[PDB]
Amino acid sequence: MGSSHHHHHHENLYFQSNAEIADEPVKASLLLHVLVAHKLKKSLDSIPMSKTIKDLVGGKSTVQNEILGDLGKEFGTTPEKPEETPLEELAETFQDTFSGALGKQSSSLLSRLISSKMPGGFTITVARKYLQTRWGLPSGRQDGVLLVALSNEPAARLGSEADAKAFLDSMAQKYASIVGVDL
Repeated sequence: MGSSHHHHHHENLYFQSNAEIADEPVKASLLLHVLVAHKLKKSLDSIPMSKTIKDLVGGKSTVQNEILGDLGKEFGTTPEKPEETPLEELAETFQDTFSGALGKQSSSLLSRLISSKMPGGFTITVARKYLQTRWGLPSGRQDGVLLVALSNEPAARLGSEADAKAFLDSMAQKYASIVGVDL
């Protein structure tokens, strides 16, 4: 529009509404999902919560016995008959005692992605160096994005690991679809 224009007879009130994501911690509904998915080399899109540890592996006795100890490290304990409790109900039991932040397995398995199929030139320290300004993510939300990064595990999606920092821009949205937040 031209300078010193009349701006028409139109008018409006000052300012407008705004919103931001809550600082709510991670839920066991995501941590349980990734710890089983990564053990079965499956994605969260192929792990139905409506099933059990014994039904997910097809009744295999070994993996069923390994997963029985994998949640005990990440939740400090496990409920009764967990190998007969589906993940859609087990997660509802795990959040009753979860610390709201990653366990020792779901924080150490994150660096294995960087050596499983990822290229070279990038690190896990520079992957968590910033998120509260790259996407505005609050401190309680950043702990769930790395869980979804471990379940994505691309076999080939980057020609250089210097571009893997731009790959974290996707993961922020992958997690938002799970909790229903906006970006």
